Amino acid sequence: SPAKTGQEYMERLKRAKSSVYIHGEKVEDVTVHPAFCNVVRSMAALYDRQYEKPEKMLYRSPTTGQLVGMTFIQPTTIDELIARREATQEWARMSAGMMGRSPDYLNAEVMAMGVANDLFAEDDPMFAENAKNYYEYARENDISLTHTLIHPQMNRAKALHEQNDADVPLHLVERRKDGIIVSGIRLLATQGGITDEILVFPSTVKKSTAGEDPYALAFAIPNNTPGVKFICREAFDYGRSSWDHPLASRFEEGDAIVSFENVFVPWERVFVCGNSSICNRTFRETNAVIHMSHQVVAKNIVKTEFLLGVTLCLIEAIGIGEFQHVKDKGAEIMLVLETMKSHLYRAEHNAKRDRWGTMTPDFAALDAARNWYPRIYPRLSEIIRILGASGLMAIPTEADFHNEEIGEIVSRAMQGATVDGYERVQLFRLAWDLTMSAFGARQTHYEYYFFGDPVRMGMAYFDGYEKEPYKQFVREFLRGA
Amino acid sequence: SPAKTGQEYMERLKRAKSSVYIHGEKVEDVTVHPAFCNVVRSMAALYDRQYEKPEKMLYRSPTTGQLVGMTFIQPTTIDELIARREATQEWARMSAGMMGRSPDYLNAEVMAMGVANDLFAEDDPMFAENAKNYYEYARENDISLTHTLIHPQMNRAKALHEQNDADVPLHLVERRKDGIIVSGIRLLATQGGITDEILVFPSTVKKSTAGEDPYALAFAIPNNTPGVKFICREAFDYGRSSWDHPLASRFEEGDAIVSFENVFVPWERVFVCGNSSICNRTFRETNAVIHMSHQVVAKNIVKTEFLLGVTLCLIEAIGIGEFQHVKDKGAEIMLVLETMKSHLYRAEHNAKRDRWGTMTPDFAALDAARNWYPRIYPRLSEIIRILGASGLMAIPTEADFHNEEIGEIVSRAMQGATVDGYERVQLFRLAWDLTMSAFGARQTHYEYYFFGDPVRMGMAYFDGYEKEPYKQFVREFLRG
Amino acid sequence: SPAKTGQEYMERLKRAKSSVYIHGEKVEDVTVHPAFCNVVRSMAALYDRQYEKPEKMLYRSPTTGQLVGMTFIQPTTIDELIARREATQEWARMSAGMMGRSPDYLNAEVMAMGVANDLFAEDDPMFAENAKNYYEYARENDISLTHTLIHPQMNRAKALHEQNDADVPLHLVERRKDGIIVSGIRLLATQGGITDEILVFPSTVKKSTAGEDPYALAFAIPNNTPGVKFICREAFDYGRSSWDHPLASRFEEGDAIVSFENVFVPWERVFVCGNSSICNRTFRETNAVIHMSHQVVAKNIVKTEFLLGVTLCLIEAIGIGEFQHVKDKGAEIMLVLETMKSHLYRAEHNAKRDRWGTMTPDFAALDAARNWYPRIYPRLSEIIRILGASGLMAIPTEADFHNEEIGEIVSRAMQGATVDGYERVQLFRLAWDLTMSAFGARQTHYEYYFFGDPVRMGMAYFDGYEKEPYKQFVREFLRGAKSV
Amino acid sequence: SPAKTGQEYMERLKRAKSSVYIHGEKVEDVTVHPAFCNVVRSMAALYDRQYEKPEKMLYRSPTTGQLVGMTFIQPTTIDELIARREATQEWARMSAGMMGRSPDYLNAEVMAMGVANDLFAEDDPMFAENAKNYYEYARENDISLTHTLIHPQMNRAKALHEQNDADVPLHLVERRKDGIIVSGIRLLATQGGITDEILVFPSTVKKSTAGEDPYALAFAIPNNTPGVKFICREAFDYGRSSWDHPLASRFEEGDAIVSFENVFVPWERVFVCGNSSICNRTFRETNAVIHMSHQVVAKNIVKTEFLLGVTLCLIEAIGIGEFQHVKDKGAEIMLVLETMKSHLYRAEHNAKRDRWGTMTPDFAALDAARNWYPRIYPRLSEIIRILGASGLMAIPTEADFHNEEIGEIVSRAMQGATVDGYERVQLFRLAWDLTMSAFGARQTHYEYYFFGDPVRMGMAYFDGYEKEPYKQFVREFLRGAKSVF
Repeated sequence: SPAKTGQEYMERLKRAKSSVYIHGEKVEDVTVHPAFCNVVRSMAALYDRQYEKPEKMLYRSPTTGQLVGMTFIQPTTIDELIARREATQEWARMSAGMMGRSPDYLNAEVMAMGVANDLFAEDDPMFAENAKNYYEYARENDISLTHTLIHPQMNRAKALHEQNDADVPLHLVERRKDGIIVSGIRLLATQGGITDEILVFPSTVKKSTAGEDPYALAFAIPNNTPGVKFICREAFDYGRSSWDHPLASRFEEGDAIVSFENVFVPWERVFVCGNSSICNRTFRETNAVIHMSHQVVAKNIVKTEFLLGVTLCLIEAIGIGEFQHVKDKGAEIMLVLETMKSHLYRAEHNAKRDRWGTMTPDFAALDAARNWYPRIYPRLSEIIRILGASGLMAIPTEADFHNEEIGEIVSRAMQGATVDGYERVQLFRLAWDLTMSAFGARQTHYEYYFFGDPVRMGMAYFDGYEKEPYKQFVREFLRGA
Repeated sequence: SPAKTGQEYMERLKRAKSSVYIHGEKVEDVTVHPAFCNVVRSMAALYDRQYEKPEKMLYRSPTTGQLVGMTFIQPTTIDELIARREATQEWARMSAGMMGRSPDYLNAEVMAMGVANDLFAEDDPMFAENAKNYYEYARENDISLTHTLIHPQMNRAKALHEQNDADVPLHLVERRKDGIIVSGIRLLATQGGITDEILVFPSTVKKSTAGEDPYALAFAIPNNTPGVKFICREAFDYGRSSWDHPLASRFEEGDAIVSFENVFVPWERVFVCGNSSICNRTFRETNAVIHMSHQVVAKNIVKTEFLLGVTLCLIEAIGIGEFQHVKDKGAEIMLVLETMKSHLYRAEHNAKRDRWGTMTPDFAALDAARNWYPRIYPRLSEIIRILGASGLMAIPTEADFHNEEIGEIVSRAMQGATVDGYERVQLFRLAWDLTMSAFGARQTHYEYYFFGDPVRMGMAYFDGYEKEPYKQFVREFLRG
Repeated sequence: SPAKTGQEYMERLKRAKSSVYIHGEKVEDVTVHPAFCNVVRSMAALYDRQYEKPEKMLYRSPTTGQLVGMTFIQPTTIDELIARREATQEWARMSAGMMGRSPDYLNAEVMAMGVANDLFAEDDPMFAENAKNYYEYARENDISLTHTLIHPQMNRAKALHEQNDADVPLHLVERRKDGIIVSGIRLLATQGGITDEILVFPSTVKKSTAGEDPYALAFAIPNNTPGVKFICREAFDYGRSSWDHPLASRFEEGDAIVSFENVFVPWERVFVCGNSSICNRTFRETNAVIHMSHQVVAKNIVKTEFLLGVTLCLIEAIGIGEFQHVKDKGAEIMLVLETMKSHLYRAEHNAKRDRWGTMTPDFAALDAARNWYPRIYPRLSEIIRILGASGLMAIPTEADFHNEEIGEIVSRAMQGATVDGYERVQLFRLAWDLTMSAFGARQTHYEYYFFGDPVRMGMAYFDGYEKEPYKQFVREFLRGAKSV
Repeated sequence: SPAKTGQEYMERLKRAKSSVYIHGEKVEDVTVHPAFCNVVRSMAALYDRQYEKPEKMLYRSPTTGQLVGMTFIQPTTIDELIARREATQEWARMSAGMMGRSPDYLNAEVMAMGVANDLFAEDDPMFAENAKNYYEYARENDISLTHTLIHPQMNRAKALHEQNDADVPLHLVERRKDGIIVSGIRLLATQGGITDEILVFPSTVKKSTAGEDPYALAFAIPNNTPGVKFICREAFDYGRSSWDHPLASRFEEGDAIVSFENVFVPWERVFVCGNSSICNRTFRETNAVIHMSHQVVAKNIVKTEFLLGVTLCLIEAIGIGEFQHVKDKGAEIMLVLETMKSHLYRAEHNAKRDRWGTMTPDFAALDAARNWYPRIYPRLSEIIRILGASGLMAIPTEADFHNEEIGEIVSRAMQGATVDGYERVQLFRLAWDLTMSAFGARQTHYEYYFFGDPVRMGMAYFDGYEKEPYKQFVREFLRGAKSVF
């Protein structure tokens, strides 16, 4: 079976030896370096879950007949579509919705563009073939992927070609028989260099013009390709136990600058080569934004369930369940959860087959969800913070509980209404790690910016909305005077 | 009886002569008095639509075989449930979502109580039979209804029995062989005195204690019952044309104080008689809150499409649609629309049969919707006001355009980007009447307080929510 | 004595006979037409108050030495500046802060430009002289004024000269020996044609470009100037009693479209003639925006005192004063009140003399206040609406209480915790007329858009802020921790 | 000269040897432990500033005639009140407004209660004398103080005496000839065990009823009193350079649980002994909330000036200054700064003497300021987060710049519009440490909760407001339209 286990996943990262830098040093082994080993372990547990629950987490490849990841499926019926989502939710439950690049996110993108690959043939028929071959290769080899969609804009008032240093952003250096050469920088590769391969693709939102053709690239390459380096930001896993830092010590995915010094990309791994127009249409005409949104909305639901659980546990632990303002705050989170569930229900049950036979979720539902959820997420976090109150700062370590001189003092001190001190501090430390640690604050920031800047997403949502019917309804009504 | 036409509807009001008071005088005929005649004509037109499209607006009564209003249906399949909703939306589109008491709101309530009537039998088996017969009576005679759910709380820090005047709220005076006698006051009867009959029911939200048993009433009577008076608030229809006041001169429903002086109610029209515990459960255990929420969310969607339309039209007319803050304001309203359409989709397609055979909408979805939309409606209103800006105050009358001295001046002056002066003032008048007239401000207030105070609704929403799964998920996570 | 009484004020409007149109008809006499008569009587009452409280509302003219209106003063001391504001607040209290064009608002504008008129000499020295002459004329004859700053922007995605009809907005037609000819349209003359004269002036925010020179006018004319018509939007005084409509039947100021068909403006009435650059700087370099803002903040404080009053009264009548959400809403309004008073306190007591010797309020305070208050005002309105709840829709009329069949029923029905039926409906009717009548909704819209669009006002506020100090502070702090 | 230098301050802490625990172990020396050494140097530097700028930061003691700290002053004129505030702002500027328990906050409380001590005589006349004595002692020895006002609320829906464990909150155990015994816990000692003494006082907002008399204590004791332990929450200074963590590695003040095992307090250190009613009035009737509020608002202004500065630097660096949404977000911060400055101005210039002769700021201004700013602070933080966007996550370390293999790649990669890579990542790291580090989020959470829960503060503000005048105004207006039927 080509679908991989946790240890097969770790063994492939170890043998890859990608050029990865953190805290001023080259990383010898990502599987054991303190900044990465925990999140690698968490990913490994996802691959183990596929084998624990094969009937739900695997399916038969239409090309090879072997058991491959469910999250790669091309759904052709609403049942297959729901099945894909249930697999996404199983992993999302394991990571409390904290992972932005669990394999299922990229698996959806790669499938969509494999299957709906025709756009690419406008440039050359080979790029369309490459897309299909790439998806099959990814699925049949259980590749783990991230992407990078973000250029170093330096001056946002201006286009990439106008910057002081126009060569900083990733661009095409030349074309050859056997492939292409690229140089420059991409930003925010989440799980950069603890994945097998990386998709370099255009932005979801930021629409690029004719002068930016040298920057308009889509391709996928091994993380360890010669001349690629992953320069990680500072780790937010400070090496603590998962009682003390219950999230940061399990799900800290890293964000990385990606450098390309003179990187050779073989032709077979290229999808778009120096074409603003095709780039600008890639997410839309492959339907990839739809399947990517499906996964995200499903994951957001699991995550909202978790924040809700924390909120409710906090409420009970401190005995504040009877105040009106507390109940309304609880009601805010509950409404968000039901809203997201309602969009997902419509997305799946109102799905229709596209011209490639893919059962395609109703995007009117998912597009609203993905535009709304980021805007409201900071308030969900603000709610946990406000309810926890001064108790969020009363967070001694586990070690403080086991100390001979103070263990009892601390136990009695940190007592709640309905809980002993040890269980209460554990609970509050989870609320804290979710909202006020560097890991938690980053979760808020990441949800808000997940598919791009809400300011731009809002402009694009308005412009893409079918607005004529609503005018016609109002114009008829005025005519009847 | 044949389902009603518009003429039949107006004929019954005329013949009933309810005691109705407005602006300090008794009303002789509600069908011609200037405060009501326009809204009566809008109501009439809904009944006319029922006969123009019988396949969509009527169905065969399961008891008599006759065509009766679709919005009375007891849906037994998903398709019948969608069919009821489409009829509600036909009517809602004709009134741009403005009507709080189009018949379909109450028709849902009365169906739900008539079919799921067993609750009432806890006090006496006759009261459950009364609910069933009342449903059949309403459907087979195409009764138009409103209700009244709100007591005069005077001091809100206290229960009704503790007020300085304990007898002001409507309460039971005595019991008799043939019926009961009631006295006192109910508030906020929307369309009070332009309906055939009125439901007197408990609140949806506010819970009552043992000491408030004398106030715990559920019954239905004709509007013209002896001893019943409707004392109406000031009209927000100032008698202007429908170019000037395009909403207020068509859909001003009225809100009335209802007075009962020693009113006789026959036993056959009583559902709950002096029982807090039953009253507290009436909206939930009949499933009436669910079916009523179905109607409201469907109507809210039509309403939001209307607000969206107005907003977009303003944007085009003024030429502001390339500014990013304007686009984002447009986007706010669209997200609301898709949010409510998604809840409605889930409500209908995830519906299940209840013990009584009724295909019941998914209330997890409708409960969220009906709690959320009131909260967010003020913002939709605020968006129209902000976009319209100074242009909302440049609203000369139709007659100004007709005036020989100034007609041409005004036309040239009130020009827009993509519209003539006349068409532009008409559009801004619609935006104005929707948000800044007495009519429009009322629309915003009415949506906010529709099923009750959001403060109390939020508390009830929290307490009613199935919370255990979520806490268990986090506790499993903490365990390992 | 040249300061006017209420009757003198009314008799001037009657004898002036401006061309005023409302509800499809020419108005014969604004002082008795139903749409204007109440507000005219309210304005009359302000002029009467002058003479009832002369030691507070009048002062000796520096040029004639006779008693003139205090809100004309050019303050040269902090005392005289406070005195002006107390005068503003006397009138604001009589109107519950509801009037946008009480005479004091425009009186401050005309004073500031009369005194700091040197900008105008950039175009032509006579224009500076005119401004000074106009100020003295307005003060010495107690002229009541409004203004209009608003062009008919048809397509806001373009400039006035790029519109499909470029001749709709008010523009210069030609220049003659004795004056100028102007044609076109201006919007939003609040109190249009129930004042003696009108100021036609540039926007306080909207900047104009080279191509909009022909539209860049500043002048003052009598409201009855031949070729001038005031076309009023429909009145929001529907002729009710002040028990029923306590505000709309007293303070409905009107907003007029102003038409000019080949209107002649004498040169002595001109301040700016077809000059975008000078228009763009008119409010700033004259300090007019500062004195106008002083008047506005003082009036906004009065208005907030009233809203607070109404809110508290509602809370006690209904008996909800013990709910925490209710108390927090009360606290919001209180904080707004204290914020505005703080800004006024700093504005006055940190005033400094300008190069003309006018004691000039500290604009850092007033500018923040005038940017903030509009943005927060909708919420003050929302709070009254929310606390009032269902009771706001239970508004029978006075005539319902006086009807013999239903009077008693209504009285008993409408009781509150601490007030009887008649008192309760009267209070709720004031809350209603303040926030949910056409009058009330307009008040919310008027505050929000008072000095212009908050979107533009915020861009100007940011651009005009002295930002450099705060960058240097941060940059020094970073310089500490640098490596080499 | 009794005012202390930085090294006198560090020496005094080192010799006191309080019982302080963090990360599961007893701290030997708070001057050198990695969790405190940075903040201790930051406090030391405030005490050195005192001596660098004596004319502004010191004054002549009214009792001894020697030079003592200005923030202790009992102001008798508007000038002395302004001078106190300028000293507060000198220290606030060194800390970018980030320190919640710089000595000046406490010094204002202790002065207020020393001078306006009459309330305490209601229980026992010695307690009023003690408060006066305590003020002079703290001033004359330049005592650095913090306080704890928070009880372990376990079940917040119930009073302290109805808790599952009524003995957990700090309470009177017995009274003696010579003093009192207290046992139990207090919850949020900021700078616990890096000060000389701690004030144990009632809440500013939370009322206590009878039944909570055993819990209504006011006293001051040395941090090293036998039976007292400070149990610190985990450090948010993770031992990085001040280029990487520019705020967390200078101003991490620490929050401490304060434990008392049958601790002896001598009578001379007691101000309130088991009296709810007097505790409930302690902050008002001494005017201490006024002078504390003065300090906080002045500090809040310095802090807003710094957030503004960060916001504007970010906008220039990234080149986003011409977008309207960005300019409005700038304007939000400017309005807050002007609002706070206006309140402060009114507070000082409209100050009036109290019955003890202290020039007392106008509390109408300061009470609004202190209720409002906590509510608006999270928005200021969200603006920095929003504007910084993806750049906030592009934060390589200083050591990444200094690596030979990647240093130049990172410099080119992280350029801004108007700044090079190194200067840019430094700026964004300040923005990050201000809003999105453990340090940053704490700042936002501390500002919000500073003088108590806004929900309770808002109730108290409404209840305390002089409401009748506004009702009379409205009623007179209504009276005008009354029919005589």
